[PDB]
Amino acid sequence: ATYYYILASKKFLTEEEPLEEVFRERQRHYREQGKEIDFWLVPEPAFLEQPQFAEQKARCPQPAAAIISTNQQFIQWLKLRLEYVLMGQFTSEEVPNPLASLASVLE
Repeated sequence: ATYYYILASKKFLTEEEPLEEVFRERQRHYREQGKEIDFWLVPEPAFLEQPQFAEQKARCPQPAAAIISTNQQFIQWLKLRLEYVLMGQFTSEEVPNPLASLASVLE
């Protein structure tokens, strides 16, 4: 499959543009429609360490987090709303575990 994503520092996603409610409202909407959740919060994304993402890893302040989704419009919407984030995409053949997180502590 193809995964679209926005990437930003956790600092930006906590002190300027928290996505907490965006996620919960969308999850509630999907539940009411009986739709399968296809968007996910991925802190310290494993994919960002792969060679093909070297440029974005250099540009994005760490620690970072990605919002990944198979719905491209949702990701484009996030970019329009947040602005100061990186955006991109990758396939299942390019990243073995698309949603893998390297986070080591629980919120």
